[PDB]
Amino acid sequence: MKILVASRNPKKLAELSRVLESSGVELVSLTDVPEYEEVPETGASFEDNALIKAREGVKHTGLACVADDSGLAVDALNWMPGVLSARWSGRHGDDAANTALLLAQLSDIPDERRGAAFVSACALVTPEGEEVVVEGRWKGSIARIPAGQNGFGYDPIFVPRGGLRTAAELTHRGRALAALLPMLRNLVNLG
Amino acid sequence: MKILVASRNPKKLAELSRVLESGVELVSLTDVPEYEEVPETGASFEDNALIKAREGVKHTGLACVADDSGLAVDALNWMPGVLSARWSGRHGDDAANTALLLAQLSDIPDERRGAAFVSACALVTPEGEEVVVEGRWKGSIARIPAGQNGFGYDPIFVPRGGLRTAAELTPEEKDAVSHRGRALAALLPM
Amino acid sequence: MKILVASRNPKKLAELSRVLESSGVSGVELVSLTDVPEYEEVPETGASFEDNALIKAREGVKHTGLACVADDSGLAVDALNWMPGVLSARWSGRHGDDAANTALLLAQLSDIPDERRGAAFVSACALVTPEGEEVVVEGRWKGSIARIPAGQNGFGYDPIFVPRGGLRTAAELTPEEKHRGRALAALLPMLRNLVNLGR
Amino acid sequence: MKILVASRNPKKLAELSRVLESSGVSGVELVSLTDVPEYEEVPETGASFEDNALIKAREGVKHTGLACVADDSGLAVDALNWMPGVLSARWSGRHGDDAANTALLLAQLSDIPDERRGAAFVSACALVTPEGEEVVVEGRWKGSIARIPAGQNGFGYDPIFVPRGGLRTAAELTPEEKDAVSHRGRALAALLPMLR
Repeated sequence: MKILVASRNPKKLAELSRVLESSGVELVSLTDVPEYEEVPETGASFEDNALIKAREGVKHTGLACVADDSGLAVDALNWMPGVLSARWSGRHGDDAANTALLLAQLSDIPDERRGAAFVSACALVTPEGEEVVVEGRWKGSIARIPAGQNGFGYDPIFVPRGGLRTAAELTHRGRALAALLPMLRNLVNLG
Repeated sequence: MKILVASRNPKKLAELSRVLESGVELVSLTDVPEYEEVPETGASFEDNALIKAREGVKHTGLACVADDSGLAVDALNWMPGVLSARWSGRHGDDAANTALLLAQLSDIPDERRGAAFVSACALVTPEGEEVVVEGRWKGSIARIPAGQNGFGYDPIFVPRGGLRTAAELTPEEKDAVSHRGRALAALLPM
Repeated sequence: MKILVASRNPKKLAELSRVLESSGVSGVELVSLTDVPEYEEVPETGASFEDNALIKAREGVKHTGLACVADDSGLAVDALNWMPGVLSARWSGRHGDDAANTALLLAQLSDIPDERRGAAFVSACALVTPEGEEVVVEGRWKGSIARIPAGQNGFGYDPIFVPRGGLRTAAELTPEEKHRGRALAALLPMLRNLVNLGR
Repeated sequence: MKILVASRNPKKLAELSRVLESSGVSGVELVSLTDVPEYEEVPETGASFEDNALIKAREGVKHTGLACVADDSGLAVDALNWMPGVLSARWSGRHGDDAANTALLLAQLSDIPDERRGAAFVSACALVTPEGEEVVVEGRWKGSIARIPAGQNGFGYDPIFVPRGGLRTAAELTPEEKDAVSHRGRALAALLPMLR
């Protein structure tokens, strides 16, 4: 079966192809079908926005469509930057400017109120109109100064819960996560 | 390695073991000293799964998975939420919970009857790392119950993409919905 | 000038008249929903008294061309994600059985510890002008839900609503309460003036 | 009886004092923060002007034992999940830089179609009594965010706030017009049935 991946980034398809083995699915990207207008995204709901993108994919191709939506949710900003994460400073794709704005907005906020999460949502919409959306949230808080060089986006200022290091400072924990992650997808049982 | 499943339901632990088919021993709450389970409020299945998983770690030092599931109805500001099982005031009275929901929505037109079945799962590590995932099956609330192959709100939940209720779906129809839900859960870039 | 009040209760229009006389406004006759042709009233859902008051006022303007004031009141309970909300009066599923609404709420919350029993009585008022201006105001009286009803001088959820600042329910307050009056009588107008939208 | 106005702005007491004369409330003395010992003001987060006004009023009572009125106002934009919220005056990271706050908002909202640019000016006010009774009110003036600034008869976000019912921004409104919007807001606040 052909499934439309509502992305032009082959990195999404490559990971999705290898993850679908864990059975006859052929994945196609937006670069394989005629271009269509992409509705701009607003608000804090990664889930709603992943569903909107996935609905549009089905609408234009008649194929089942998976779409994703990811970003940063900050309690003190009412869970924004939200789906404006990549353009929070007003400038799309400028990671340093997005981070600089966030730090300045939060510059007086004590650590106890700097809670935040990295969020990633994935939606599936079928030709028959079934809708399912999933999301994952990695809990943490916003640092006061950026640290670390092994990360993109907000990694230099996102401190995962459970430590003091930022995500960009990250290189026993692997074996614990690698075995625990499957159970998180298993206890999900919508039917 | 021991992983605590924050549940006293032995069928849940057995099913979770069947998904592990790696040197991992799953332990339940009944295998560890009893502790008081704080009652749940609000609409956030994610927050409540995390609370239960944190509590498991706090009492055992083990990594802990917890789940939290129910029905979220747009017209009730995403309640019944974590009160889904006791919405009528009486825990486990599925028929009364359903009858209450219908009565609360009795004059609401189809366009505003949107709802979702939600299932959230949380992981907390001994070191305090926290991850929560949730799945949402989008649909709407029927006006009358239909079907006999379901529990809870299944007789009045109409999945988007059809007119039949969840309780009217065959077992084959129900597995195809849970296979795609778990397939999305594995795709999450995070 | 005529203003539509989106109500069938003459007492509501009487109070608005008394506020326009104590506000120093003249030449304003209020008309009710029985003074204009009947129109379909869309049922209310959700937790937002403000949004729902605005929906009702827009509809009033739509059918009459008059400025329209509408109101929307009820109970917001933290543990119910701020429901009963605009379903407060029919929380048990049937409008007008206050006793059943109150019993359902208590039963729904029966295991919730005091610290998480927070709630508020909310009252929202919206104005939409013929030109399409929209203003909405709300007031919230903070409190919590009792575990058992008490008091006999109240309707609706009053026997199970505990105002913050005491242990008594709204139904337990004496008419002389409504020393506390003089503090409220001076403070209430100050909340009204400081709502300064036009800046 | 003394009532604390949780403000250091003398204009706030005068406006409230004039309202105690129009009510006819006797024997009430208004006090400002400049008349009581200084205490730490906790920074504000989120979108709830109501919650933040209550936090400020509670703090006043805690430090003085007086009934306390406090206010909190700003801009709520649908597309930013009702932010800038209580960060309205420092939305760009710099308090009081209206040009920077407004330009950032415009930049954040570029390419957002008119139907989704909804917004509101919000003004909330809280009362907390010595006994711990809590009442909070808010008013919302509905509108949307312009694409380019216009008008000079306003500060802050006035040049890019388009009130519902017209195409002009708040900064393009005359003083006669801006007077009538606070009059209707305060008249609605007095009409609120629960205020009974």
